[PDB]
Amino acid sequence: SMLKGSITALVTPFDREGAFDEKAFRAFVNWQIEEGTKGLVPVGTTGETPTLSHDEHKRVIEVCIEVAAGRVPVIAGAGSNNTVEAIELAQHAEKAGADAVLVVTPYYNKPNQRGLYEHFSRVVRSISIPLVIYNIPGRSIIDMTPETMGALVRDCKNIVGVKDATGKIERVSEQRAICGKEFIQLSGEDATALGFNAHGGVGCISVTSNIAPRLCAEFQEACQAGNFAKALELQDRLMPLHKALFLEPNPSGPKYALSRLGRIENVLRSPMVTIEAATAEKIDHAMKHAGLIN
Amino acid sequence: SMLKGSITALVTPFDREGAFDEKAFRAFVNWQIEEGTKGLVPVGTTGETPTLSHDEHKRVIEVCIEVAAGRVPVIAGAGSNNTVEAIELAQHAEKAGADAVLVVTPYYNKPNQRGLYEHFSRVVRSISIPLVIYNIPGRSIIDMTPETMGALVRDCKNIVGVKDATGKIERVSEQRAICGKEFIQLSGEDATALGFNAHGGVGCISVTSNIAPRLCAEFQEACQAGNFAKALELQDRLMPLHKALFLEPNPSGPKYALSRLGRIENVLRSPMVTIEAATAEKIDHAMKHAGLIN
Amino acid sequence: SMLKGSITALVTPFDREGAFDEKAFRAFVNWQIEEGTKGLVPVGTTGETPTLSHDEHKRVIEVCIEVAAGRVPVIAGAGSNNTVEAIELAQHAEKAGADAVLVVTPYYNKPNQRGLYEHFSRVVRSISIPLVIYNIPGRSIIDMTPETMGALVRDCKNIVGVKDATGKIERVSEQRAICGKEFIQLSGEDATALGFNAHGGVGCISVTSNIAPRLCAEFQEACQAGNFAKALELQDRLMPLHKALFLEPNPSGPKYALSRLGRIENVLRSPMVTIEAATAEKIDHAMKHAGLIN
Amino acid sequence: SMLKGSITALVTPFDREGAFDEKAFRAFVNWQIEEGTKGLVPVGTTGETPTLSHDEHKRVIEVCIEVAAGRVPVIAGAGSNNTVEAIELAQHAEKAGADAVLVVTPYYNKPNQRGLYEHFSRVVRSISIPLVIYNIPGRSIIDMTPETMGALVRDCKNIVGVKDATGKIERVSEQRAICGKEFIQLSGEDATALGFNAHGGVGCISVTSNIAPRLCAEFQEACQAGNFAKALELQDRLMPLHKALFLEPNPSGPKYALSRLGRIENVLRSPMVTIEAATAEKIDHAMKHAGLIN
Repeated sequence: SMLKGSITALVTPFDREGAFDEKAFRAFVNWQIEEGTKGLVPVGTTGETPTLSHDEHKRVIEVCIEVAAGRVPVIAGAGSNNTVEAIELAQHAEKAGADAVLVVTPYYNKPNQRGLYEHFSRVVRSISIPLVIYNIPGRSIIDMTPETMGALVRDCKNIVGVKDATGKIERVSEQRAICGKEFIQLSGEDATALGFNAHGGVGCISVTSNIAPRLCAEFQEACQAGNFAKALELQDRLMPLHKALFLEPNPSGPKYALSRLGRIENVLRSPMVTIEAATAEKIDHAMKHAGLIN
Repeated sequence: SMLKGSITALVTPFDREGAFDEKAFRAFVNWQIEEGTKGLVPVGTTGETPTLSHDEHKRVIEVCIEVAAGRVPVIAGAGSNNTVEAIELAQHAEKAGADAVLVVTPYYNKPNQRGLYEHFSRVVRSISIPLVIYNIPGRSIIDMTPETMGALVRDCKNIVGVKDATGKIERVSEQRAICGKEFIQLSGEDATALGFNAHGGVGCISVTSNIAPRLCAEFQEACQAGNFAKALELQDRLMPLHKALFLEPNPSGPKYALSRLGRIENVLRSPMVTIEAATAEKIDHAMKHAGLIN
Repeated sequence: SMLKGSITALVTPFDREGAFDEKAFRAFVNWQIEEGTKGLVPVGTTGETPTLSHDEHKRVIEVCIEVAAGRVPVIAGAGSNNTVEAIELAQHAEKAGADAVLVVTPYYNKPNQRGLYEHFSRVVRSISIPLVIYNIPGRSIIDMTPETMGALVRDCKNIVGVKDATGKIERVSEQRAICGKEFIQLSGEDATALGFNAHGGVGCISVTSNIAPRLCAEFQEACQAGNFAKALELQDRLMPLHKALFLEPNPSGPKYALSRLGRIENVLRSPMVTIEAATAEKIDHAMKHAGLIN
Repeated sequence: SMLKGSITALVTPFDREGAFDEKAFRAFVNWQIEEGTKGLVPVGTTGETPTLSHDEHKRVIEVCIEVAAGRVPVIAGAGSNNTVEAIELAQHAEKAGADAVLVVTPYYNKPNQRGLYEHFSRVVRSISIPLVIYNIPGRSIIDMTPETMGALVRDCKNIVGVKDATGKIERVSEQRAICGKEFIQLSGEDATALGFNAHGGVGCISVTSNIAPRLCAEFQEACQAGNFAKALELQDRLMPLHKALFLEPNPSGPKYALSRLGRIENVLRSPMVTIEAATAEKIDHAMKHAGLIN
């Protein structure tokens, strides 16, 4: 569809006082597109949605859509562990001109499969734009089974794919069998994007592409062209950065990395915190390996 | 000191339309106190806080405090994964007349120990009433270590105890060694409340006490008196209900059980859902075993 | 029957050349009994059974029985992931004059519940002395459910009890409900022995009792008398040693500790290795806290 | 070391009395080679090594080598949680004429990284044929880190590759970075063989290839040729069988499947047991899908 390739899970930059840095964000989103990013996810996991006010949440989406200017799809984060709240966020994303919404499995309250089916069927029926399921047991603890995901694709037209952050690559095969070959599967993990694409993925909603949008865009292009030899060469270049970016909790690593490129301030909101020196040095080394700094 | 014994993690009742059933809640809170419940936690995990609006959240606390009428402590749930939001909730709980606040580890965003330290030190310094740390890796994934908990009690006077939902009983011993004997340890799990108290717990923030407040009050009294033989007799009576209540996701089991006593409607907010018939029958059997119904 | 209280999971001492140190072992088993140990398990987890030859395996059991001289029960380790091998080990233990056998859940090959039922029913029917199930998911990965345990106690006369190393104290309650109050439950973990007994345990197959047999014997006696207040005072004394002994893989910690008492050489067989200096210092400090050394 | 492609983790057939079925095994090993299997692992996890006597262990290796007749490499299973035992097994495998040995991380006794280093360095130094590390946390619980694996490749000439059963595909990238590009990485999981190869794997030590040697050989050939579109078509054909074969514990599924092809008796040694009828029907359906039976 339009949902393929390297799609950046955008950091939300803050200034030296913790306010939304709209100026850095505008320049950053433009840089991303110039470097070959195929899509943008504002206010996701990596955007520190939890610490944004309701107004900041709306504003980051609006600015993201305005700078994109139709050049690349905007898949707005619209996640909540409250079905009524996720409806409101998804409708506001659509009204604001989002191309699609990314809707996480409810976190903290740990619903069963019936509850997941109800949550996703009610959210997608509230809107007219495509919905991507965001399955991340490592943050929501519960796990949408391929069977539940199949029931939702069968029953709901606008459920078009998954951000699959299970890190269990056999799921790509099971989801392909049950949801079909047209079901849009996007890696939710940078380090396993390569194998994810071999099992039938068509892209990655990426943290690393915040830092290396061009190499990540080329890596994804290589996978979609079937040039796995080139993709593996690019994996050898990026894997140190895939690893170093996650030594500390996301998006501490990415925000340090983007500050080291001079593009944002190294600032996060409690309970997220700046990385220690030792992490910062492993991220610098990984950025040299990848050729992003001399 | 007032934080001892059986403390009910209150369900939030909804009517046949999903509105706050204030009438059922008032009668329920009163029944709980009459049956010997030693404290109340409104808008905690079992209260479906995620699906309450800001106004419903305020109202459940206000009504809880009003009905309590100083007869037992009210420990208001005041959790967020956003430090600024948790400050605002804790201050509002204090202004409303709460005796203390229960503040969960940030869920979803997975901060490190420094982030936890910052979160809890800023929340407790924003207020003048006691704070209880709520450590629940099974919902927030990350885990406040005894060491980090010790640092917070050492540095912050008004951090007075923990709701410990780790299910790892050796933590009670480690928290007692590092946080001290005066540190108030309350079981976050019904089924291991007994062993929890043997290691130095002085009570339980309980789901089962929603259904069997009097037997739960006696069980806790027996532990605090040192009559572990009586506590074990009461465990033989309560354990099938401890188990049957959690066959399906909390608080679906409890809400069915309380509807079977005629005290609420069997109604939850998406993505939480009513239990299957088979579960309902295992909860009826466990309630018969405990002598709550014929 | 006489399976109660502090039962030592004996280390197998090696000399400076890696041979079985039979002289240190005979003095150690005698010391254990003199200090009030209520039972002995030779060639278990803590005995490095995997690195003993078939002849060394037979000899450690024989020496244990010879020194015991009927003063305390010997529960010989007779564990294998091969049912035919476990039959042969249990029969050899019985012929050698063991009072009972400790038989682990098969490790590595990960059988289902039917396979566990078959394993334990065939081994216990091969012998005429009591059998204790050893349930340790932390080493064998699979987990005998309370239901499977129930089936085995119900159907096999000589299956009398469990060494429960799940660390999940709600299992003691579930096993008591299904297997009955007369079913002999022994903690498989030192740090949760206390809570284990509160839920209906009658003792602990202990690592710590290798080092502090007398304090561990008194702690267990206190629990069996219903003096949980005294048991908790003894927990305050023992918990730093419970922790320091397991900083590094069992039995590295215990073997260093027993060498520091002058009772064995600090020698293990590959792939087990001696502890680091730093660990050794945390073990010394824990031994001072407990009053075992000046 | 042309250890590449589909390498079968051979079942050990037993007759209706539980004895080694040498006649079925000879015909099976020959069939495997005729169908394009590139290598053979006798007496591995899938061969029920735990339940083989010392003489049966030697015999299955000897028959495997004799039937192979130099046509494909034989990588003999030589695993133990005892370093001295693993030495003896590896030397005997070499004396019998094995091309290489597969040596599992010690199970049950849970050594640290020093213990793993010592275990593998002593085993490989005892022999003069190549050694493949078998890293399987799902059976041994402990996990050789890429750093420990790199130390062993740096220090030990004959450590040539890994059977990687972590199911964590980012390990392939990390092992390639630290152990180098010539380090032979073989998938330890059938379901993720495809992505494993995309990250730099050159084959799979396979369970499924017991049942579909030809399709598994083609799948691996497609990956090694860089035809990932063909490999993915073959994944769509094999994945239901990759799943159905592991509904019940390995090798109960494979043994039923091979009995349904008429090639062995459906017979396992305790504690492994024949699959239920229900599983057998899901395996039949998966075998129909793959075109192995009508």
